[PDB]
Amino acid sequence: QLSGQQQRLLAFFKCCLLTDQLPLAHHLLVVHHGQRQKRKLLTLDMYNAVMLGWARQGAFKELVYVLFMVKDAGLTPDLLSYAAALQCMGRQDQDAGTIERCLEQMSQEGLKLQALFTAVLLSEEDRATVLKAVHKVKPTFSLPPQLPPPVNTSKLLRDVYAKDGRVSYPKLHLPLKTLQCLFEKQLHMELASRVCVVSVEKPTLPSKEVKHARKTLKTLRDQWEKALCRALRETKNRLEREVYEGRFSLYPFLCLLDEREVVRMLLQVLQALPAQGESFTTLARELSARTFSRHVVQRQRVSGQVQALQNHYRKYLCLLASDAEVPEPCLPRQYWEELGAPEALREQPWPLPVQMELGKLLAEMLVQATQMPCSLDKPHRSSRLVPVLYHVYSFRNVQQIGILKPHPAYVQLLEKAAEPTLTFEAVDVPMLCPPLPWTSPHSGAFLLSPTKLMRTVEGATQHQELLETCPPTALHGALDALTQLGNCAWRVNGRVLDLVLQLFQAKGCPQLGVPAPPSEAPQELRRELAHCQKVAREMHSLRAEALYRLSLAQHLRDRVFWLPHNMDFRGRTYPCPPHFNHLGSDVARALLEFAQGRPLGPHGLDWLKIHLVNLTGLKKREPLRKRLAFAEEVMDDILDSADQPLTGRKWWMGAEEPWQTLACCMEVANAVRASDPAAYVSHLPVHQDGSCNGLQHYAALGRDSVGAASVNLEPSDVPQDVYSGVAAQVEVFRRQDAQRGMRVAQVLEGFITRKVVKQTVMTVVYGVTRYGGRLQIEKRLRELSDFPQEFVWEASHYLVRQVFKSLQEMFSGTRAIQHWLTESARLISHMGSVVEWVTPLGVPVIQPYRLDSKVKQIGGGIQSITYTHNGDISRKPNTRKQKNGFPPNFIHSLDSSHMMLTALHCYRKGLTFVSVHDCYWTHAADVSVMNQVCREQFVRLHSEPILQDLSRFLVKRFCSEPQKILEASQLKETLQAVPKPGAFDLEQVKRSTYFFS
Amino acid sequence: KRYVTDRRLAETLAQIYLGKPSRPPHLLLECNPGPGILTQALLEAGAKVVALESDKTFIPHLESLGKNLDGKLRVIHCDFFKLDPRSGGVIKPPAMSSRGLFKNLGIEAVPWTADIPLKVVGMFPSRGEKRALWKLAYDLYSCTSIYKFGRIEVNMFIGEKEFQKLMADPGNPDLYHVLSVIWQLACEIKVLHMEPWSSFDIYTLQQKLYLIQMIPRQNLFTKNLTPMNYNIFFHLLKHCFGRRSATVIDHLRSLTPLDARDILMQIGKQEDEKVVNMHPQDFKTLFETIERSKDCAYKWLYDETLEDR
DNA sequence: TGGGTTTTCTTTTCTCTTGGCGGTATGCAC
RNA sequence: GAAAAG
DNA sequence: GTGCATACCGCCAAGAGAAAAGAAAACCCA
Ligand SMILES: Nc1ncnc2c1ncn2[C@@H]1O[C@H](COP(=O)(O)OP(=O)(O)OP(=O)(O)O)[C@@H](O)[C@H]1O
Ligand SMILES: [Mg+2]
Repeated sequence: QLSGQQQRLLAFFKCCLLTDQLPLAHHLLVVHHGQRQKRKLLTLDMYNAVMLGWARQGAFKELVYVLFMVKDAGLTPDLLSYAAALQCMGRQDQDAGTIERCLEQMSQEGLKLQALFTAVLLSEEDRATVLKAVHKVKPTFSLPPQLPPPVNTSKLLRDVYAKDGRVSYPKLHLPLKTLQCLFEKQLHMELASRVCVVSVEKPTLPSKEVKHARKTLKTLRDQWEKALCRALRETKNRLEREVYEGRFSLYPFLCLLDEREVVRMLLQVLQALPAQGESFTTLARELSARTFSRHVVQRQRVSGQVQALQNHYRKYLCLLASDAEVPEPCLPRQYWEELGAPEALREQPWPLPVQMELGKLLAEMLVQATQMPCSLDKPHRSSRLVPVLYHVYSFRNVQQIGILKPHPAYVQLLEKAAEPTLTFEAVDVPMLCPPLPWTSPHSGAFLLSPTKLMRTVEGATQHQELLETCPPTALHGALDALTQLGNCAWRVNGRVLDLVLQLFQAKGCPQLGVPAPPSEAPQELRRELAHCQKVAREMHSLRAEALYRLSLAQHLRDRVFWLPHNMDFRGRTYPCPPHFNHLGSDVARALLEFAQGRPLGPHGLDWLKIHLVNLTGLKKREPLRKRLAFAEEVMDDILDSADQPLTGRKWWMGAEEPWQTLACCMEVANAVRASDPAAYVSHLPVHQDGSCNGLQHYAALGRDSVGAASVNLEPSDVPQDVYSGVAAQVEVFRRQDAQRGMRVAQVLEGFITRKVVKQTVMTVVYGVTRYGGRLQIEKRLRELSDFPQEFVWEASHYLVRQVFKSLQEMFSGTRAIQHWLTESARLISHMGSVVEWVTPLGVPVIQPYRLDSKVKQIGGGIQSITYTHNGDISRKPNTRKQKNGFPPNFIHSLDSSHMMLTALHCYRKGLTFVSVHDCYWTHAADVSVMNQVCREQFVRLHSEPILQDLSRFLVKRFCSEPQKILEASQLKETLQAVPKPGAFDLEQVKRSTYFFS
Repeated sequence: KRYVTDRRLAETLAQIYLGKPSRPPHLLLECNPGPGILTQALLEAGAKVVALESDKTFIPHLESLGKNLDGKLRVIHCDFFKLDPRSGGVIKPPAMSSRGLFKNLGIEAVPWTADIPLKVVGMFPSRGEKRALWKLAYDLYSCTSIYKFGRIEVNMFIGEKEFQKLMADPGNPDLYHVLSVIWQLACEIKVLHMEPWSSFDIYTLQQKLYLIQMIPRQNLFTKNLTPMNYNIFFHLLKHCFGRRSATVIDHLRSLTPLDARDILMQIGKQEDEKVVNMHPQDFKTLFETIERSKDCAYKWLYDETLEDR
C-alpha cells in the first residue's frame, strides 16, 4: 500500500486546493521534484491534485509546467489529468484549435471521453466546464440519458418495492410550513455547530463571591482567547516558513477554519474538561474530529450546497406532510431520488497520522497557550503564571498514560462560579427536523455534519469499502429501515419530567434511579476518609451524567424532535444522540413517548393493561388473561400511582421498572376515565419483547422441536422460560447442599432468582468461559443489598458451578450450531482473512479484529502519542477474538434482519414502529397487527436456508482461491458440515401468542 | 518453589538471627518451612520459632517436631504475602489477617519509637519479587498490616538482578529507579550472605541470592511526611523517573504549581539537576519542603482520580 | 512439553502506554 | 475507580 | 574512499502499583 509520508503529502496537496493555497502546493511539488531521493515517493494522484487545482484557476502557465513535470517524472497522465486540461481550456474561452488538438491527443491516447465523464469522481462544475470544452470540438457529443432508479428484487424485499397492492403510508401530524421551519432551525443549529442549554440544577444565590468568580472567569477567558489567537498566528507563520524550506507542515490544515473558530473550539474543549482529566490522545482525537466536522460544514456553506439541499428538502417534505399529497405514494428515499437529487460531494476524511498530529498540535497549543495566575483561590498575592492544564503521567500496571488534568484552583473556580449553561455539539443533540433519507453510506442522518453508516471505534476501517463495493440495490432495505426509524417523531412526557426534576433538584432518590447530590455523601479508621472520597466521586460522576440527560430533556420539553439512527458493523441500530434517547435507563424511556397518537379501539386498553403488568415485573409467568385480570385487581393501586405518584401508597416504586410503570399508570388512568375508551388517542409506546431471542434464533436456524418449544416458537397457553427452570435446578441443588451443611448454600437460601442466573444462561450459548460467568453472577450478587457482602466471591464460584452443571444435556442444536460457527471462525481467522458474511437483506458484515497494535509514536513538545494504525496496517487477525465474536455477531445480524423486515412491512400498514434490540415498540392500537407482521417476517426470514446459504457463500468467497485449497480443504469439510434441520413446522410461530410478549 | 534444604551454614544463619546473647528468646516467623530442616536448625538455637507456611500438603512434620520441643514451635498455617487479603471477606486458612497472628501469639502493638519486638525470615517469590517488595513497602509507609505492631525487622533472600536495583545511589544510570528510593529511606540494607544457586534446591544462568535485612528506620515520619500522604510521595518518585533524562524542573512543573526553581534553591540542588543524579534522601526532603509551604493552598495535583484518567 | 495470558459481543456516559538506548542505512565533511 | 442498554 | 552525524526502528525494561487472596481452562510461546 501507500506509505505514510505519501498519504500525508497527498492530504497536504488536497487541503491546498480547498484553502486556495495552490502556489504553496506547487512549491512543495517543485522542491520534491528538483531533488531525487524524495521524488520516489511522488505518485500520479499527487500530481493530478495540483493539476486539477491549476485547472480550476484557468492558468496555462503553471499547468503546462506541471504537465512537463509529469512527463519528466516518467509517469503517464491518467483520466483526471486530461479532465483538468479540458477544464482549463474550457474555462479560458480560448479558441477551438487548441481544444481540437488536445482532444485529438486524447483520442490518440485511446481512453474514452465518456469514461472521463462517467465512473470517475468529478464535481458537477468540472463536468459542466468539460462539456463546454468538448462542445466546440464535438457539438454532437451527448452524455447517456439517466437510467430509471433500480428496484431491489430480492425475495425478502419483494413485497416492499412492489407497485401492486394497497399501501397506506404513514404521514406526520405536522403541516408542510412547520416542517420547513424546523428544517431551518436544524440548519441554523448545525451551522452554529453548538447548542447551549439551561442546567436543571437550582440556580445559586448571586452573592458578591459568585459575581467576582464570574468576573474572574470572564477575564481569564478573554486572556485565553487573545493568547490562543497569538499562539495560532505564531504557529501558522512557523508552518508557512517551515514549508518554504521544503518540509510537509500542517499549514493549510490550520487555515481550513477561521482563527476565531479554532480558538473558540479550543476554549470549548477547555471548558468541558473533567476535574480528573482526560488522555492526551483522547483530546487529539476529539479536537481533530471537531476540526474535520467544522471543515465539512464550512465547505458545504461556501460551496453553495446548503441552498441546493434546502430547495430539495422543501420539495421532499411534501411526501411526509399531512396536508401535502404526492401523485404516487412511495418511500422517502425513492421520493428523494425521484426528484432532482443534489450532488453530495464525497469528502475523503484525513488520514489517521494527519488527524493525530493535528489534534496533538491543537492540544499542545491549548496547554502552552493558556496561562493562569498563581492560584485562583485567593489570587490577591503576587502571581507567577502557572499553566491552566497540567500534563501528569497516570500509571496503571506497567502502562503509563499522559493525562491533562486541570489545575485544582481552576476547578474550584468552575464550581464556585456555578455556570448556568451547558454546551453540546450539534451531533449530540436530537434533530429538530426529519432526518435526511439514507440514500448512500455517505448521505445520511444529519443535514450537514458527516455521519457514518456503521459506527466504528477505529479510525480508518474496511466497513465502508464493503458498503460501497456492494451492488447498488443491496443496501436498500437497511437504508429504508434506518430512514423509517429516524422518521419517528418523539415527544417528552412532561409529568414524568416534572417528578424526576423534583427528585433531582432536591435530595436524590437512588432507589428510583435519580442520583443524589455529592454534598449528601456520608462522612481501619484511617481508611474511612478515602472510602468516603471514593463514594463521593462515584456520586459526582453519575449526577453529572444525569445533569446532561435531564438538561437535554428539559431543552426538548415542548418541541417535537427526531432521533437519527446508525448501525454498528454487524447491523444493530442505535440512535445517534448519546445522551437522551430511548435506549437508555428507565427514566429516559419514561420521558419519551410518540408525538403522533392513535385511538385505542376495541382491544387497545387491554394491551395497555398487559404492558403495565409487564412493566411491574410481576405475573411474568402468567398468561395474558391472568395479566389482564391482575390489572383489574390492582386498578385502585394503578389510579393511586397515577394520581399521587409521590404522596400516595407508592405502588409504582416497587415495580422492576418504576418510572415506565408510572407513565403507563398515567396512560391507563387517562384512558379508563375517558368517556369512550376506544376513542382515546394514545401516544404511549407499548413494547413487545423476545423471550430468549438469541435462543429463539438458534431454534429457528436449528429447526429443533424441544428448544423451540422452550423459547415459545410452539403455541402454548402459558409462557415458557428457561431461566426460571435453570433457577429451579440450581435452587434444588442448593437445598441438597444445605442439607449436607455446606456454608455457601446456607448463606444463599432464597437469593437464587431468575435475575442472577439470566445473563449466564443467556451467555453460555455463546463462547463464554467460566471467568465471564463468574464476573456475571458476582456483579448480580454484589448489587443485592440483603446479601452479606463478605460471601460474594465464594457464592459466585458455587453458583457458577451449579449453573454450568444445570445446562448439561440442554439446547443440543444450539450448541451444535455454535460449535460450527466457532470452528468456522477459527479456521477463517487462522488464515489471514477475517470473517465476512452477507445478511439475508444483503448487508456485508466484516469483523475489525486484528492482533497488531502498532505504536506509531509521534514526537512532539510534550510527549509521544501511542495509537494503533487501524487502516489495515494491522495485519494478523485475532483468532481468539474472531472465535469469541462470530456466534453472537451472526445472531445479532439476524436480529437486525428480523427487525428491519418487521419495520418495512409495518410501514406499508400505516404503523409507527421503533425498536430497541429485541424490543419492538408501537402504538397500543396496533399491537396485534405488529405481532402478526413480526410472526410472518420471522417465518419468511427463517424459510430461507440461512445456514446453507451462509455455507455456500463462504465456500464461494473464502474457499475458492486455488493457492489456499490445500490449506482450506479441511475448512471445506467444516463449512459443508451444517447440522440437519429435523422436524419442526415453523408456520406454528404464526399462532404463538408468547413469541413476543 | 524455592526451599532451603541444605545444612550448609544453617548454624551460621542461626547465629545471625541470635543477635545479642542477653536478649530474651526472640520470635522467628519463618516463612514457608518446606523441608523443615531450617526450622530444626533454628530450634537448635533455643529461641522460640513460629512457622508460617503456605504448603499445607506436608503439614504434619512441623507440628510433630513442635510437640517434641515442648511447644516452642507454634505452627500456624499462613502465607506471609497473603496477610490482610485484598478485598476478601471470608478468611481461608491459607490467607489470614495479621490481628489473628498477633492475637494467637499474645504479642501486641508497640509505639514506633520502641525497640524491635519481632523477626521474620522467609523467601521472596521466584518471580513476584518486585510486587512483594511493593506489598511490604506499602505496609511500611502506611503503618498497617504487620508494621502496625511495631518496627518489624524482616530478613530475607533477594535476587541478584533486583539487588543493586534496590541499592542504587546517584550513579548507575541504567538501574536506579523508584523502589530504591522508596525502600532505602527506611530500610537499612546490610548484605549478610552471598550464596549462589547451587545450594538452593527448588523442591519438586546461575542466580545468586543475597540476604537483605530490612529494618524500618525510626526517623522515617515527620510533620510533613506522614502515613497519610505517602502515595503523593510515591507518585512524585514515579513521575520523576518516568522521564529519566529530564530534570527536576521538568517534572515539578507538571507536579506542583510551586516554582520548582525556588524549591530547588531551598533544597540546595541546582536547576540543571537531573533525576538520576539526585539522592534518595533528597527526594524525601524535596517532598518535605514542598509539603511545609504555607503561603499557598493547592500544593499538589495528585489525587486518587489519577489511578485511571 | 511446561509456562504466560485472557477469558461472549456491541453501544454510551467519562474515551489507546511512554521513554531510552543501541543497530542499521544513508548523506555529508575531509 | 464506576454506572446504564440489549 | 573513509569516518562521522543524523534519522528510523526493534525491543524489553522497570513502580509488571500493589492485590500474587482466591478459580482454572484453552490458546499461544519458549
Ligand atoms: N450480555 C449480553 N451478551 C450478549 N448478547 C446479549 C447480552 N444481553 C443481551 N444480548 C442479546 O440480546 C438478546 C437478548 O435480550 P434480552 O434482554 O431480551 O434477553 P432474553 O434472553 O430474551 O431474556 P428476557 O426473556 O428476560 O427478555 C439476544 O439476541 C442476545 O444475543
Ligand atoms: Mg427479550
